[PDB]
Amino acid sequence: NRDPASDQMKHWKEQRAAQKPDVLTTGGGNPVGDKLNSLTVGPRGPLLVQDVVFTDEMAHFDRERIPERVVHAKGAGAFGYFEVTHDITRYSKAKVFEHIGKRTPIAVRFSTVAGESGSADTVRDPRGFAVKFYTEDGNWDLVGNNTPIFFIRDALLFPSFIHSQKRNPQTHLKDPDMVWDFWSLRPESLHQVSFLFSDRGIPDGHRHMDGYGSHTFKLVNADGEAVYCKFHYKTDQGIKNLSVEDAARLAHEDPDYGLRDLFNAIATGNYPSWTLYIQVMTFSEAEIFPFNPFDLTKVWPHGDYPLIPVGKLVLNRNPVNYFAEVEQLAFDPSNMPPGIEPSPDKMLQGRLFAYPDTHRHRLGPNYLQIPVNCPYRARVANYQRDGPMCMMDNQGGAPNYYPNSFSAPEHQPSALEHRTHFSGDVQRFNSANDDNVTQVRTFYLKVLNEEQRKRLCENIAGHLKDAQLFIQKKAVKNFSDVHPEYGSRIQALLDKYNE
Amino acid sequence: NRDPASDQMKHWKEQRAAQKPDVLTTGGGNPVGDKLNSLTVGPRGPLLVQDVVFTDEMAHFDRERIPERVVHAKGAGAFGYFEVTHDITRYSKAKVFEHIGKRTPIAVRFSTVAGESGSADTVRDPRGFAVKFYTEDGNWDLVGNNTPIFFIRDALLFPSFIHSQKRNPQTHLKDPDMVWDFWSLRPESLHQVSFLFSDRGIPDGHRHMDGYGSHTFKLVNADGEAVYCKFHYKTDQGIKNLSVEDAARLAHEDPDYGLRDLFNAIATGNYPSWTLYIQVMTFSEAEIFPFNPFDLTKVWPHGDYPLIPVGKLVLNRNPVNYFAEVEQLAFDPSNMPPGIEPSPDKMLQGRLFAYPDTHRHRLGPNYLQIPVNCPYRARVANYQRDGPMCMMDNQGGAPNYYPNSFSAPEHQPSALEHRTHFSGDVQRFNSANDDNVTQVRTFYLKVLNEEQRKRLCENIAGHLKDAQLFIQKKAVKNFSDVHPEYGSRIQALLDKYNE
Amino acid sequence: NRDPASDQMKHWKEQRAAQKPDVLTTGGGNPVGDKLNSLTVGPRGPLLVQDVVFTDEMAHFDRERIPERVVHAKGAGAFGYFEVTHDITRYSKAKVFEHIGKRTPIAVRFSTVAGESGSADTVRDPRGFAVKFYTEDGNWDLVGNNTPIFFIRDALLFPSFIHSQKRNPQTHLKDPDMVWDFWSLRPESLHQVSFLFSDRGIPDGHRHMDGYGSHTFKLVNADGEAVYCKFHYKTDQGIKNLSVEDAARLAHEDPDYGLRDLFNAIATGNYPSWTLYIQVMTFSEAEIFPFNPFDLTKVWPHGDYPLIPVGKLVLNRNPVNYFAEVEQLAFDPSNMPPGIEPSPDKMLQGRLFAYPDTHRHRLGPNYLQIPVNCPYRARVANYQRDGPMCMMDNQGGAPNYYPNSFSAPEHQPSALEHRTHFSGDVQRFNSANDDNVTQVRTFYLKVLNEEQRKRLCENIAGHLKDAQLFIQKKAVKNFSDVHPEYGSRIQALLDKYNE
Amino acid sequence: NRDPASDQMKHWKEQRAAQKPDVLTTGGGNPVGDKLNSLTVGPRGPLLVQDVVFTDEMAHFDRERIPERVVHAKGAGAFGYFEVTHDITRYSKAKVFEHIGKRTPIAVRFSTVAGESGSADTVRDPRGFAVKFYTEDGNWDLVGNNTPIFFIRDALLFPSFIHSQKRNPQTHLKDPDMVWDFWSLRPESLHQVSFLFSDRGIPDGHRHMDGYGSHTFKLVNADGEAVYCKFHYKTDQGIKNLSVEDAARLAHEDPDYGLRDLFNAIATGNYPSWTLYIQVMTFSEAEIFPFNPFDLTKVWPHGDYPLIPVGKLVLNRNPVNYFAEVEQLAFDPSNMPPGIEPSPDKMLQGRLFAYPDTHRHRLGPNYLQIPVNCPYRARVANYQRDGPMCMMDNQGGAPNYYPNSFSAPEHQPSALEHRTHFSGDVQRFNSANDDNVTQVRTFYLKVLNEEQRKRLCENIAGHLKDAQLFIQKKAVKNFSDVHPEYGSRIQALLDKYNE
Ligand SMILES: NC(=O)C1=CN([C@@H]2O[C@H](COP(=O)(O)OP(=O)(O)OC[C@H]3O[C@@H](n4cnc5c(N)ncnc54)[C@H](OP(=O)(O)O)[C@@H]3O)[C@@H](O)[C@H]2O)C=CC1
Repeated sequence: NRDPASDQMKHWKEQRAAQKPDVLTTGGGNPVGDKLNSLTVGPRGPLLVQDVVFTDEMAHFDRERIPERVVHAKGAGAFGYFEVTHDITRYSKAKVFEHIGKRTPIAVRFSTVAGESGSADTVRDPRGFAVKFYTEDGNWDLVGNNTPIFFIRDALLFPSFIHSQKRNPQTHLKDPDMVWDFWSLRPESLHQVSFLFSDRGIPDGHRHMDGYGSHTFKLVNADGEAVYCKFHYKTDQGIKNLSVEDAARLAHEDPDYGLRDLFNAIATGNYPSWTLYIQVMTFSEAEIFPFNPFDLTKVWPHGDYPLIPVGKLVLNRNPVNYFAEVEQLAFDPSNMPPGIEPSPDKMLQGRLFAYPDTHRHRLGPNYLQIPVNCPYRARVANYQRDGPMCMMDNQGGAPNYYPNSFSAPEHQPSALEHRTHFSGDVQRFNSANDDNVTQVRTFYLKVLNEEQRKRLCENIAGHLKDAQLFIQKKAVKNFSDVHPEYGSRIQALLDKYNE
Repeated sequence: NRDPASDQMKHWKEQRAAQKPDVLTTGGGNPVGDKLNSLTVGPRGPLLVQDVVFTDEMAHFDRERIPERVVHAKGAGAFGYFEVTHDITRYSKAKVFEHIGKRTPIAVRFSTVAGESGSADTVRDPRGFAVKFYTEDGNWDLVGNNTPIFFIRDALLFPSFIHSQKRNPQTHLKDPDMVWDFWSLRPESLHQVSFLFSDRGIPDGHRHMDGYGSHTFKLVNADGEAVYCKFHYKTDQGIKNLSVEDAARLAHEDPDYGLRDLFNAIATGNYPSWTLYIQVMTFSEAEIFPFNPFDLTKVWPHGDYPLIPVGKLVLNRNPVNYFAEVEQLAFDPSNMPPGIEPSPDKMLQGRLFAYPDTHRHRLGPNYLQIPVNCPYRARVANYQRDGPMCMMDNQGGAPNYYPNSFSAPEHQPSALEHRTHFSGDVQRFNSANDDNVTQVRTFYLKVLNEEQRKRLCENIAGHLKDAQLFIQKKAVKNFSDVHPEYGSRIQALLDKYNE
Repeated sequence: NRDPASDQMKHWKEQRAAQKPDVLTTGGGNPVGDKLNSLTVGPRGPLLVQDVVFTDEMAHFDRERIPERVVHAKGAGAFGYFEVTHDITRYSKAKVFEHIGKRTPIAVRFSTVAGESGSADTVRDPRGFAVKFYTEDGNWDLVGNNTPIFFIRDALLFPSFIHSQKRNPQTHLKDPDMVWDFWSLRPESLHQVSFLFSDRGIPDGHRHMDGYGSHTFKLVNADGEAVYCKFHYKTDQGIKNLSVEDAARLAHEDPDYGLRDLFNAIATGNYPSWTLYIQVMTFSEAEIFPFNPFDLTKVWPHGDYPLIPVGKLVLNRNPVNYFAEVEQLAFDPSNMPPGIEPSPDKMLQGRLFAYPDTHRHRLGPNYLQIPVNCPYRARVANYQRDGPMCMMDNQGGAPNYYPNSFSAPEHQPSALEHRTHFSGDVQRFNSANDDNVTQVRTFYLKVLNEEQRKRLCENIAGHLKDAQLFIQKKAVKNFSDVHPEYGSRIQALLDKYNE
Repeated sequence: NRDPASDQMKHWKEQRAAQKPDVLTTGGGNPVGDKLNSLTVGPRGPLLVQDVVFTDEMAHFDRERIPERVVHAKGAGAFGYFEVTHDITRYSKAKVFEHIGKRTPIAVRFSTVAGESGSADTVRDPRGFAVKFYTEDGNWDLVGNNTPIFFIRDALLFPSFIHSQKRNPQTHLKDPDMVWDFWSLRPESLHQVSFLFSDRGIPDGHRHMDGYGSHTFKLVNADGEAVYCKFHYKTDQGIKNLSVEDAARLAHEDPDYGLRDLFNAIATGNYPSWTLYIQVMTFSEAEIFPFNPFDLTKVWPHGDYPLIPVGKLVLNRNPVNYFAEVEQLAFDPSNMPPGIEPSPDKMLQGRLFAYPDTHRHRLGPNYLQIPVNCPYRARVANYQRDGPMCMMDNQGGAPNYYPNSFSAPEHQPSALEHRTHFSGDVQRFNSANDDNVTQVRTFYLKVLNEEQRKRLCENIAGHLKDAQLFIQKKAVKNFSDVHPEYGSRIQALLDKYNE
């Protein structure tokens, strides 16, 4: 006997042992008589068009693939629920937080960032940790990472960042010169880069890492009063990492290590869970905060803004069909129920357009009609119609225009957005020079110990050594600007690696 | 008070007066607070991306259209049932014919041939009369026209034919020279052309014309014995046509005449119906038949092959949403339940491939998962997986490969095809000169009376006069080959039209 | 001899009389030996899969159609040039206006608004008059109508307006209750409806109507100084309209009248031209303007803001293939060269998003690589890569990320946008009650004469009589609000029509 | 200094040192003023829709991906030429062989079979070796593997085979039970499985393996005489393999080993080349051949059917843009110029449909218009029009129907297919028990030496040990049937691996 993942077909057969096998049909539901031999003229003659059994099967085989995600393509999924344990109704009126005890169905995707569909699980990379809450006020997608921060703080740099992380447009190879020419030209990366190359760069599967919303978000209570917040979901299973040595062995021994670990845990009843907390910053703490509180390269320090618990995320169910339920999952940061709103974070503002946009391409115009994407715990009603692959009565014969004197759906005034006042020139403000070093210095000196600093520098040098000298020089200077000993250690190791 | 079609919204409201109107949401199920005013900075300021309510609705609006059908684009739809009235089980074992009294849900689409989505209903053109039977053995699509015959007898001439009937590739205008250059170069068109320019070329709506499967099909009984057949469905409302003068007034007065007629009839309880008959030819009779029994430009004469009755088609339901239920309808002549099979008709052999092919483009790869297209009275199970817009459980965790020791679906040996023997060179055989005139001569002399022949020639001359003289000459010569008086009457009229 | 349009094929043959006809190939370039007969086993045998000549052609036929435009689907195209005739360089630094005499290639499309591909030309609807300028600074799309104004002033009402103008979602019929329910609920429509139902609602083809950008736009000169402007392009051929009576005859006699008129004109050297003028409003004048200067339902009166001439638009070339050059034409109001900017017009702010969005659906992700869409008078260079149907080098091996130390494309600082100051609450402002009546009153009383007022009301009553009584009442009231006699004349005529 | 692949961007900049960098534009050719900072109201304000620079770039980023290939997704490409060295015009009349010395440009793509886009190069799998010849008679696609044979001999088992080789539909994990259940239920796989688990299962890059067409094809000379043939292209660089130990190290050290090796070889002038040979079998030898000569699990032994040389394949140019030139490469076994025809091989018959079909889904309806797919050395002329993303003049105003009196393209009678006679029942013939063991016995005993047999069984057992015991037993039995000592060595090793 072997691990439960491998006994999948064995189990599927056992769970069916009582009934007869189904009649094998065409997609049109016509039974087939023989599907191992083609309709031909004579045993050694040519194939016939009449063989629509072959055509029907081949055409669908021919159309099996859809575009992979443009980032976060390698993915593992599971299902479960969110349960409220504490009362934060004074900050948010969202139905998902309505009383202690309330459960909401969730769906989760875990991913790496750079790799395509066939890439190894145990590599140095950030991890996507996206959570879809199926609430009565519609779906809530908290599309977060394994980090509170990101490498950049304006969405116009995003496609670039990603290009620089992926393959060279001519050679189709990972290119250290791209990676570090970008990172060194944009020192705002200093904070997230430092996180990346320390121990948590390679987590031991998905169950031993935290999730963050990373963005500042806005919560709105029943009175119309607003606060800003951060979401943190901390692992109940404890932070646990892989060493470079073990991560590399597994990269060839089990490219699908995280995917297997997740499935096996759930199947053996060992159900993983997280504790959701928030931090809260009032509008008048946001004016006097020393950095830009919407800067995605900055955290809110725990000393000044402590964690306030909200509840548990629990994963207790595996997908039944991986393609249907985890490859077709779409998360839109813009799916926000009343009580939860966007901050003016430049990066989050971008993600409000990007995701529904890419989903309309990757999946299709009507991708919200795909069961796992459906807001099945809410009644969708509006004046949208048609599109390719329309799957429900399309709304019926309801009046399709608004306003109307025929009692089609009505707007709900309580669901209006919080109103903020803004003033300034409409222009492109340069954010390149928001303090890129301070929080990093703290991280280096105060969070990391002696050994961890040493490994941090070894990890960095071990990858930066493959970039050209002029690029190394500039990266080193950026690291020096955080701490002279940071730069020095890295430079001592580069001197050796250069022969 | 007006016709029922005009009162559609009125009625929708009345049927609802007892409830409160639904909450208006985004596609993600989020309630909207205001949907008449955009989120802007100040009353005369610019739009924000934060307005996801605007984007969500606009992005769907933008994706509303799908490619119209490449032919038969203008269509009217309805739903009802087929009921068996007579016993033809000695010819076919198909479940849809199993006992007298058996009802099968049907869907029907009526169409013109050449015009695009906005064209007028009451024009000279053949009419499509596609019929989908939802049987327990899977769907059966009888994709027929208002005529027993077509213009050509090889599928390689079809794209041409259609091109010649549609718009000039440069000017985007209907082009008489294309129409008649083709027809004159291909006299096999003489039969259908004579049908088209008779009174029956403009039916008074969809309720007053016949349906034909036109092709020869094959029927297989329980013993494994086969005969060849034609399907005729005759209107129970009686043949009725529009005159040229009335058809033209309606063309601007009500471009949607046949659509409104069909809807109002069903809504006022006058449900239209057809009687399904067959003609049967034994394999032996096929060998001694004077023409090619699979030549789509030929009928089987009634004297030698009388109509045997089978059933009634009844339309008693209107569609609730026209896009969902009529624009997305897909018929495949290749959806044939055991007991019905194709003949070797060159034209039908082409249709076996073309329709599923075009559907994968027009609707999409999984178009069969769209409710109206679903074989919902059959259990679909096989080794096909994935594809864009996957809508069910994607057949779950079932083993996806065949054969397997894990009890996935099995082939059903009784559903094998009838075995026929063929012998000859694999080669492209010329069918341009199969008899092109005989059956037409009969039609001209023995089916039409004196007045009808006169109108036939007037309708032909009225359209042919716009073609160049060399094209007119050649067409007239083809008409002379049927009968000298046919030719000379047309020529006398062209002499006048040419001034 | 006939009109030039109908001699198209004749002329194509004459222009080729010297050369031999090309060898007919598969799409893959393989010469075909016979394309009139299918590869079968024996003359009355079944079709083989190894007929790849058949398949290759049918598969393309099957994929001929693409989605029609979601609005303005019925269209006519031509090509030509714009020529600067007057100096407005003090207002705009745009390369297209650089010197008197300067010519720029243009592409125009003319459309109706509501009809689908097959619909008649001579119907009451607004007309599209889209101009694409191929400038050295990239493409400039002036996507305009044959009216200075529009029915609504917020883009969130757009999809609804269009739904109401189109087909009932159940009956698939034009529905007067939808049309007038909307218009009567949204009186802002009063101005444009008044235009629509007067003589100019049916132009005598495309050569006898004006064009307008409708929107307020922003112009920016070499100094960085901005002004607001309107674009009017008046016909040099003179305004000319069809009467209801002749428009209806032509709707069946020649569904393609505007198409044919334009093609024949250009083919016979009678080249239509328009004169481009602007109106200019300074930023100061914009603060004191009595209405909202960016309200799409308002004009700037000629007394206070006279027309200032700029140049000529001339159409002197017909398309060669209609599909490639006129069905695939894409216009984006967002294509604006430096010198021309958007105003804060709520309506135009929406069009900035909508068009590129729909274009990616209707044609494809890389639609801008389609010859007629290409900015071929400029050099496209950036960090965009890949996508479906990539057609040039894909920009080679050039570094694909920005910034870089490898000399890929650089930003041009002089191309930066004009900076404006805005202040106010970020919220949804109600525009429902901006002055809906004043400019219409002026239209009714001061622009129209006696006869025209009469015809205006007859035209309104002829269509409004098909709506329910409660809808009539409410519409009439909106017209009374413009002028008591306006409401009255309409009501007297409805009184008659209601028997 | 490092390898040439790593210096790609370095070299790109050098090759450009003399010019100024290009102006950065929108896709519409509009220069951009700043592309690092988003348009916002105030430095800490929300993003605007007016930022069309952001949307234009993000929208394209969002549509970057297309469906990977359904099999052979991981790939490497190069370009060069084919040169004729010997005279085989007595067998084939194709222009590509027309005289000694004749050069034809080619495109090659090397690939693995099961892995997706991100999988490792140095793994046990067959290798695709597809060659596209750009002939005057249109494209010739020789779509071959690094082996003469395949695992199955009917096309209806293909989707299954592939499913069995890829991921479990629930766990998304590679599944040994699927792999060997299939292989053990279908012993026709014995031949190719033995090849695969032997030394040549993991080639040292693409330059050190052979290519085969595998299928029997047909050749036709000027006299209309025909013979059957096999294409073998043998590496000029010599067969060279990796050991299991090294292949596994490289799988994590350089997942893109083969890609890097090819690019580096070409860049340093060391240009790889292959020698094209055929085997020839007369129609009459085909009738007496001891096996089915069209059975894809069978080879033609060299003693009886020696290699005849034809020419050289040389790869001397790297792609400039990987996506444009290698990801969008499409090969159709159905692209065959006159002089080359298909045999009746059941498998090949299915490939005639599959490839164009999948290309229409993967790339698009008009994928043959993509530069690298174009038959750019032929003149494509026919009656095919339109489709999504139509890129040329769409063949202008040419008459679009056939036949015509207007001198559009004509069929070329010399390019008719060879005519063969076939006779038999049209039915599904069972090919499951054609000899499954004879040629495999020969391979085991006569081709492998003692050491190699040892490694073969070690390789087989190392993978087969993960499958269930009943599956093991069955596979071993299939191996015993080839030779008792084959099955018995594998069983001795499985006994140990099962503890
Ligand atoms: N305040 C925050 O939200 C976080 C801050 N940081 C870093 O700590 C600095 C000071 O934060 P402050 O709140 O004042 O200090 P604290 O000491 O209160 O917080 C330390 C935090 O760092 C996280 N952490 C520990 N090791 C690593 C690592 N190797 N990689 C990434 N994260 C790690 C811990 O997460 P855990 O709870 O799992 O132990 C803990 O939340 C910041 O400048 C920032 O660099 C990092 C994460 C969160």
